[PDB]
Amino acid sequence: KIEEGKLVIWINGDKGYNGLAEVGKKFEKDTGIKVTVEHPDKLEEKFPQVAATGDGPDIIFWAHDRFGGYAQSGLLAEITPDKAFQDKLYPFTWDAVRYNGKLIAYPIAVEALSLIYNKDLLPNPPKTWEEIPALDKELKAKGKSALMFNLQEPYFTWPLIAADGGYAFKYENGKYDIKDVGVDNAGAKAGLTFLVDLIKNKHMNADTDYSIAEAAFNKGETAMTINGPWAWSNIDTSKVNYGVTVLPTFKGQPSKPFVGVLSAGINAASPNKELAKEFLENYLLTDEGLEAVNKDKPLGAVALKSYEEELAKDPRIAATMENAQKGEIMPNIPQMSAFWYAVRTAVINAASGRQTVDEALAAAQTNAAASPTGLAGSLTNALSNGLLSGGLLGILENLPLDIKVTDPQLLELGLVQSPDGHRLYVTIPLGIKLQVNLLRLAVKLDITAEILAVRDKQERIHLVLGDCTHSPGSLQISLLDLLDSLTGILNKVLPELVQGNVCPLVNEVLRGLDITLVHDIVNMLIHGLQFVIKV
Ligand SMILES: [Mg+2]
Repeated sequence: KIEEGKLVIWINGDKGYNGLAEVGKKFEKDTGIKVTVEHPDKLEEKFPQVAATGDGPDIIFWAHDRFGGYAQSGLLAEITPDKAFQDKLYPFTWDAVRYNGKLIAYPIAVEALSLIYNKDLLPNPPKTWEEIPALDKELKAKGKSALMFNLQEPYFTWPLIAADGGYAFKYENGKYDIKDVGVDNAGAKAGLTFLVDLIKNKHMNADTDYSIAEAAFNKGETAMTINGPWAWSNIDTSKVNYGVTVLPTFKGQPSKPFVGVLSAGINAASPNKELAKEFLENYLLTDEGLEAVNKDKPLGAVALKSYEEELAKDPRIAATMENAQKGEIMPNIPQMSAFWYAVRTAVINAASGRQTVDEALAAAQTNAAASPTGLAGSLTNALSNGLLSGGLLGILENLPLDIKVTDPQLLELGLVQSPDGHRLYVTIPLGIKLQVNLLRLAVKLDITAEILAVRDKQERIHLVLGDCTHSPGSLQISLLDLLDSLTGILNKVLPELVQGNVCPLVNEVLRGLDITLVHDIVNMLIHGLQFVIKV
């Protein structure tokens, strides 16, 4: 049903689709190839539905955060722009479109929250959150407010909360580590505590939401609000004389708003991928293409350096790009769904006083990471937690020999499935510090173990530990702030002393697993199906 020899494009109705149509027109003129631009309602749920059947548009436009999901589900083609082309766009925008080290879409535009202020009430807006309480005091005396913005959505409260070391999921080269969330830290505790205080001191109301803050600002009741470029046109109407600027710092740290990147993906089912590439690279992403779209409906800041340079002559667009640069690319993976919820709850519970800052944050810090995985992730999670509660840290710390062993860690477990699918091998990295105190060392080494499915007498079928031993090359010693003497020794002592105090624990942990996880794993090993991801 996808036609070869033309291009169908889907983009949201609040974007500049007519302008984009004009781009398609120039394209047809040069190449003769026809371009159709549609804006179906709920295109973001429609694309995965139709694309999964091998139908849909050749190119889908949408915020980059969905694209991760689409990639996992095989819906998106890898895009192949040359480095010369890549130089044309800001690097961080290319990071918004990475999935597993690959480019999955073309960045188009960028948006982030900014501080929006009323120039008649507040000609010189504050550079720090801390000076807001004092400013609210003055203004109430003049019968007005310092600051009003939506506290109902964690999107709006996140810039403050995450200002010091906060993050959603840790980014590593196109990959997010879904087990590593940054919601809870001193930064987050301070930021959220500050917000809650502003509510206790009546500088804000806990029940303030988008509509209330928008009205209050657009009616000139409050001096400041926090919002994005989509809000601008309503203020243009309001006649309020406004400016848009960098978000205030908290404890000298920049605010850390989430960054959305409007992006263009190519349908993995499209017969037109090369034409799509040609259209996107040579037609749409140019001063001219972007101009067409922007004049139809404004893009805000854009990913194309040349055109962004023009737009940023507009100080609000410039401010938007500045807040983006200081901000956090929204993770492009579906687990964000748990994150939002975890965080939403926490904030609402904190501002209502239903929970303390620390408890809301601690719950959230746990729940954001709690999305269930398939067998491989479940197994490695289960094994790690098992070893930890089985007291493996103690076993390391209390390893015998002047010396003090410290900082025992379980590292990230590895997993390998036999090519035939019938066999399974676990790598358990372990670490400790040695104090020769003076002369501190970091030791790391692996224990590898086989996991086996075994029927015994007869229909009884179980999951048992194969050979549990040190990994031969694995031992690595590292100076911290003699050897090869020490290491020379540790090579012939350590691996055996570790593996002997451990393999038994590994053996108990295997048995302590959820019984259905065990049955499903066994069931797949028997029939030799691969649930394990090549790394
Ligand atoms: Mg950059």
